[PDB]
Amino acid sequence: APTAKLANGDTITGLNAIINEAFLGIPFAEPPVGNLRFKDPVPYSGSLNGQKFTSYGPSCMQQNPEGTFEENLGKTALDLVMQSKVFQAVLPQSEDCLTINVVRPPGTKAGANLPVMLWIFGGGFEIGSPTIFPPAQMVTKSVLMGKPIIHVAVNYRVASWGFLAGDDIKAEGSGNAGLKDQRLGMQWVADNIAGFGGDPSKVTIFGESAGSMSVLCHLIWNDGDNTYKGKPLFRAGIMQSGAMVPSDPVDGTYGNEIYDLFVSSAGCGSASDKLACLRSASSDTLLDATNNTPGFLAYSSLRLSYLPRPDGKNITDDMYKLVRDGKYASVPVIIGDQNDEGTIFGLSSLNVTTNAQARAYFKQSFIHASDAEIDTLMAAYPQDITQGSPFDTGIFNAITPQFKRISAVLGDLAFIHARRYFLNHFQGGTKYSFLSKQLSGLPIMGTFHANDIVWQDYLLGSGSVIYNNAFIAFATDLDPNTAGLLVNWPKYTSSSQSGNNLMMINALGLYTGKDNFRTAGYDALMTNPSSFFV
Amino acid sequence: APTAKLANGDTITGLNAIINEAFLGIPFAEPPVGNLRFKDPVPYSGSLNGQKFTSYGPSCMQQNPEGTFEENLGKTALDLVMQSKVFQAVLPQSEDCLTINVVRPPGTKAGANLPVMLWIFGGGFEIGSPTIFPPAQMVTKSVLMGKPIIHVAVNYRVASWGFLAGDDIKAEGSGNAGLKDQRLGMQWVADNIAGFGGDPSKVTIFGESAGSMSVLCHLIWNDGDNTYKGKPLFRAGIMQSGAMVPSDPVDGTYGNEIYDLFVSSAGCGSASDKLACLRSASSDTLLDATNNTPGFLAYSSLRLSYLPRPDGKNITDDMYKLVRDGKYASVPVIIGDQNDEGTIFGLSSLNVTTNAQARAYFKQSFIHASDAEIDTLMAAYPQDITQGSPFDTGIFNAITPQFKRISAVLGDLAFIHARRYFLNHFQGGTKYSFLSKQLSGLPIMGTFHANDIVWQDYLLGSGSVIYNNAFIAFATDLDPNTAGLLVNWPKYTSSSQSGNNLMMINALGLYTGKDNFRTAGYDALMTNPSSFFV
Ligand SMILES: *[C@@H]1O[C@H](CO)[C@@H](O[C@@H]2O[C@H](CO)[C@@H](O)[C@H](O)[C@H]2NC(C)=O)[C@H](O)[C@H]1NC(C)=O
Ligand SMILES: *[C@@H]1O[C@H](CO)[C@@H](O[C@@H]2O[C@H](CO)[C@@H](O)[C@H](O)[C@H]2NC(C)=O)[C@H](O)[C@H]1NC(C)=O
Ligand SMILES: *[C@@H]1O[C@H](CO)[C@@H](O[C@@H]2O[C@H](CO)[C@@H](O)[C@H](O)[C@H]2NC(C)=O)[C@H](O)[C@H]1NC(C)=O
Ligand SMILES: *[C@@H]1O[C@H](CO)[C@@H](O[C@@H]2O[C@H](CO)[C@@H](O)[C@H](O)[C@H]2NC(C)=O)[C@H](O)[C@H]1NC(C)=O
Ligand SMILES: CCCCCCCCCCCCCCCCCCCCCCC(=O)O
Ligand SMILES: CCCCCCCCCCCCCCCCCCCCCCC(=O)O
Repeated sequence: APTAKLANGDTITGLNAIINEAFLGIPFAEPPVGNLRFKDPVPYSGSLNGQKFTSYGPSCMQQNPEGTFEENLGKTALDLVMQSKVFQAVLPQSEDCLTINVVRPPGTKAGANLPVMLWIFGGGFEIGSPTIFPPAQMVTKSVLMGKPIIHVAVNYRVASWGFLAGDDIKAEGSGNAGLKDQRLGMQWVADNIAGFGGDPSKVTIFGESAGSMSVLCHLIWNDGDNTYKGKPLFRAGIMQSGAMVPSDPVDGTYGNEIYDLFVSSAGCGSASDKLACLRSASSDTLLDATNNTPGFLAYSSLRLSYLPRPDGKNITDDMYKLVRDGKYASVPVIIGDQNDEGTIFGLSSLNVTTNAQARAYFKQSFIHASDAEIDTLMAAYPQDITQGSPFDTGIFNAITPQFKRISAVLGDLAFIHARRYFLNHFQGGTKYSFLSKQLSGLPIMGTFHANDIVWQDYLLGSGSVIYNNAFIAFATDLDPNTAGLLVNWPKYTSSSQSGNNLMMINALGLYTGKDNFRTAGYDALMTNPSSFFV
Repeated sequence: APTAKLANGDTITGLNAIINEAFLGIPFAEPPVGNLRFKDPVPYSGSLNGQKFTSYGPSCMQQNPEGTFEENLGKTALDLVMQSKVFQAVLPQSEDCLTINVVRPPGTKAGANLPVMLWIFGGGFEIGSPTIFPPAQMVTKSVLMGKPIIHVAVNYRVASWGFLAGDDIKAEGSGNAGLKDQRLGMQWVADNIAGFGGDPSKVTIFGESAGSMSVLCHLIWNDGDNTYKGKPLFRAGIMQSGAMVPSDPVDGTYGNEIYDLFVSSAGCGSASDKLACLRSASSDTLLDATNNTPGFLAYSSLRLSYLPRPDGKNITDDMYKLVRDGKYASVPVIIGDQNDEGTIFGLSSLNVTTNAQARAYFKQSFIHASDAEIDTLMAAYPQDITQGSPFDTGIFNAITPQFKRISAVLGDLAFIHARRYFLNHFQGGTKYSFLSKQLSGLPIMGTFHANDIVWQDYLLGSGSVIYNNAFIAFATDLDPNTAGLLVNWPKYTSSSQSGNNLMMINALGLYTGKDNFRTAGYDALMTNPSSFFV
C-alpha cells in the first residue's frame, strides 16, 4: 500500500485508489473539544506510526443553513435531513475534526517534488468539509497534462466552533479559530509534504467562496508575513469567488450580538465566565444553540453569523484597508467569479417586494450605511428588473420586483466588486482574473454561485479548462498560459486598463472581455467599503 | 407480536410499532417477472403461514422523472442519485414488487370490523411506492377522533412495467397492468382484511395525483361494476388532485409511439415478437430503455409516456365520455385540488418564452386540437402574467412570460377543471369538493401539487383537518361533517349552484367558496375534452 514518512519519522499508510493514492483523515491538531473549544488549535503531539489513513474523517460540526432563532418550515426540513441516520452515515460530523488529506498521482514517490494545490473548502464559514470536494478530477488532469500535482485538503472549524466572536473571544486572543486551523494545516504541509512527494516551496493555496475569502485572509494574515521557519508558506493563490471579508472587528456590534444570542441559547446567560460555561456544555447543546442563530440561507442571508473578522492580532484591521495599505504577502494570484453569484442568496428575501421594503432590508443588513449611502446604492442598483441578476435576462427571472436587484447587490459586495477592488489595489504579484458565463440562460439562477465546483470536481464542462487545466498550470509554472489554452489569458493590471483583461467562459469555450461593468455599483459600494460591512 | 389469519388459514406476524400495528410487505400476486411482464397480475398461490411482515418491500421499478431520449444534466443528476448505493439502500426497487401493507390501530383484533382507507399512491404513473406515504398520522388521528380506521396501501407497477401500451399490448389484452395490480389488491382486501380487524364492506379508496386518477379509474372500471363475488370492492372514494385521465386508447398514437421507442431502446427493434423480446430482456435493459423515454419532469411534462388509457375491455372508452354517460359505480365521493397544481410542471418548459413558442408547445402537447381550439385556449389562458398560476400573485413569479400561463393550463386540464367536469356529470352519490390555498404566497410554487401529502402524512398544518379528520369521518360515516369541523362542508351539486360549494383551506383554517372561477378556460378545455387528450 502507499506509504509516507512524516517529519517526525512516523510511517503512515494510505489507499491505492488506482486513479490516485490517498492519505485521508490525518490528525494535525489536538481535538478542539471541551476546554479547547474556540481556542487556537494545538499541534498534534502523538505518534501515528504504523497507522492507516484510507477514508475521510468526519466533518467539523455543521450549522443548519436555514438555522435561525425564528421557527419555519425550511429550518425544520433541513434539520430533519441533517439529523437522519442516512445523512449521519454518509457525512458524519464531530468536534474532533481537525484532519488533513493528501491525494497524489499514482506511483508518486517521496522526493518527487511535485507542486502542491492546497484546497480550502467553502461553505459560508458554516458548513462544508474536504469530503465533498473530490480531488480526483484535478489530479487525473494534472497527470494527463504532464504537470502532475498533489492535492491537499485541510479541514477547519466552521460556524460557532470556528468563528465565535464578541468581546470575550477578543480579550482571550481566540478570534478566527477556523483560519488558525487552516494556517496550522499550511504549516503541517511545510513540515510534512516532502515525504509524500510534494515540494513545500511550491504550494498554491486555493479555495472557493468562503475558501476563496480564506485565501485572501491568508494573504493579509500577520500583515502579510507568510513566513514559517524562514520560508514562505505558499507561493501563489487562487480565489474562486471571494476576496476581502467585508466585516467589522471581532468585538464589534454583530459579533457581540451573535455571541450573546449563542450564549443565551446554550444556557449560559447567567454565567460570569461565559466562555467556560460554553466549554462545559454538551456537544448537542452547542449544536442546538448554533442552529438558533441565523444560517447563510436564512433571511439574514450573507450578513453571516460566523465569518472572519479583524481581531487586531492576526487580522490587524479592516481587510479592505489592509489591501489598500499593502499589508499582504507578495505572490501571483488568480481571482475570478461566476456571473450571477448573488442569485441563490436572493432567494432568502423573497418577502421583500417593494422599494421601501428593499430599502429597509438594505438598512438592516448594512448597519453602518447612511441614508445618503443607501440612496446611492439604490440608484446604482435600480428596481428595473432588466438590470439585476441573472444579468442580461431582461424581464425574465422576476420572482419578485426586487429579487434580481437584491441578488445583484449581494453578488457584487460579497464577491464581484470585492474582486475588482482587490485587483485594483493588490501589487504583490502578477494577477489573472476570470468571469464565467458558462450557464447563461439557466432559469432563476444563471451562472450561479459555486457552479464551478461541479466543473472542477464532478463533471467535465467548458469551464473545466480553467478550473482544472489553467489552475494546474498556474500551480506548476506560475502562469496559467502554460496550459496551452485556446485563448491567451491576459494579465490584469486595473479595471481602467485599455485592453481585455478578463478570461471569459461560456458554454462553448473561452474568450476575453473587460472588467468595466456596473461601475456605478462599484462606486456606491467601494468608495467607503466599511459603510457596507457586517 | 401482532398476528392475523388470512382467508386461506395462514397465520402471519406483523410489527408492534406502539403507535400502530403494521403488516408490511405481504405478497398478493406472483412476481410479474420474465414472461409475466406487462401481463395481468396472477393471484399469489403460495403459503405465508408462520412468516413475518415487519418492513416495507421494494418499490416497483422507478422511471427517472427526468428521463428522455435526449441528454441533459437533469437526467444525469437524477440517474446518479437514484443509482447511488445510499438511495438504493433506503428505497430499494425490484420488478418483484407486488406487495400490500396493512397498518391498524394499537390493540385492534380480528372482528373489530373497522372502516378501511385503501391508499393508492401517486407518482405520475412512473414513480412512487407505499413506503413514502406513512400512515401513522392518519391512523393516530382516527383513534383520537373515536373513529379508528385501518390503512391499507397497495403497491402497483409503474412506468413501462405497469403502463406499456400500443397495438401489441392491446391485442394481448394487457392494458393498464398497474391498475390491474391495484384491483387485485382490492380483491385481496375483500377476501383477507377481516382477519386484521377490518370491515371489507367499509372500504374507502383514496389516492393523490396518479392515485387520485386511479380512484376515478376504479369508479369507471368495468363500466362501473365495482363488485367482486357480487359485493362492492369499495363504498366511497376520495380523490386528492385528479379525476379522469385525458388519454387516447391503448392503441392510439402516443401509446404506439412510446412503445416503439421503448422497444427500440431495449434492443428489440428487429423482433417479430416484440413482447416476447421485451420479456426476455434483462431488468437493467428494461430500466435503461424506460429512462430513454420521457419522464414527467422532462420537457414533455404531463404528456406522460405511461398512464392509464381506454383499452376497450376494462376501461371501455374515453373516460370523460364514461362519466358523461353514467358508466360509474354509485358511491359518494370527495374530490379536491391544490390551488396551484400546475406550477411544478410549468418548470419543465422554461425555454418556452414567446407566444409563438407557447402555441407550438401547446400544439405538440395536444395533437388533436385544431388551430381554432388552440386559439380559444390561448384566449382563455392569456399571456398576461397576472392571470396565471400561482394564482392571485400579480406580476410576481414571472420566471418567464409564459411560465404562469403554461402552469395554469397544465393544472386545469390535468386536475382542476377535470374535477369540475367530473362533479358536474357524476350522479353516483353525494359529492364534496375542496380547494386548498394553504400555502398562498409561497414563491414560484404557490399551493403546489402534492403539498397535501405533507399535511396528511408528515406534519400537522391547517389542511390536516381535511386530509386526516374529514377523510377519516368520510370513510367512517360517509359524511365528512361527522368530524365536527369548525366550518360545515356543503354538498356539491354543480358549478352553477347558488351557494358556496367548496371547502376552502388557508393557512389560518377553513372557510367556503365557489367553484366558479376560470370559466372561459373550462369552456376552452371541456367543450370537447378529447381534443386535449394525450
Ligand atoms: C497571531 O499574531 C500573534 C501576535 O503577533 C502571533 O504571536 C507572536 O508569535 C511570534 C512568533 O513568530 C512571537 O515571537 C511573538 O512574541 C508573538 N507575539 C505576541 C503578541 O504574542 C501569533 O503567532 C499569530 N498566530 C498565528 C497562527 O499566526
Ligand atoms: C421577511 O421575513 C423575515 C423573516 O421572518 C422578517 O424578519 C423577521 O420579522 C420578525 C417580525 O418582525 C422579527 O421578529 C424577526 O426578528 C425578523 N427576522 C430577521 C432576521 O430580521 C421580515 O420582517 C420580513 N420582511 C418583510 C419586508 O416583510
Ligand atoms: C376486465 O374486463 C374483462 C372483460 O369483461 C373481464 O373478463 C371477464 O372475466 C370473467 C371473470 O374473470 C370471465 O368469466 C369472462 O369470460 C371475461 N369476459 C371477457 C369477454 O373477457 C375481466 O375480468 C376484467 N378484469 C378485471 C380485473 O376486472
Ligand atoms: C425547449 O427544449 C426542448 C427539449 O430539448 C426542445 O425540444 C426538443 O428539441 C430538439 C431540437 O429540435 C428535438 O430534437 C427534440 O426531439 C425535442 N424534444 C421534445 C420532447 O420535443 C424544444 O424545442 C425547446 N423549445 C423551444 C421553444 O426552444
Ligand atoms: C442585501 C443583503 C446584504 C447582506 C450582507 C452582505 C455583505 C456581507 C458579506 C459577508 C461575506 C459572506 C460570504 C462569505 C462566503 C460564503 C457564502 C455562502 C456560500 C455557500 C456555498 C458554499 C460553497 O459551495 O462554497
Ligand atoms: C402544456 C403541456 C400540456 C401537457 C399535456 C397535459 C394533458 C395530459 C395530462 C395527463 C395526466 C397527467 C397527470 C397524471 C398525474 C401525475 C402528475 C405527476 C405527479 C408527480 C408527483 C407525484 C406525487 O407525489 O403524487
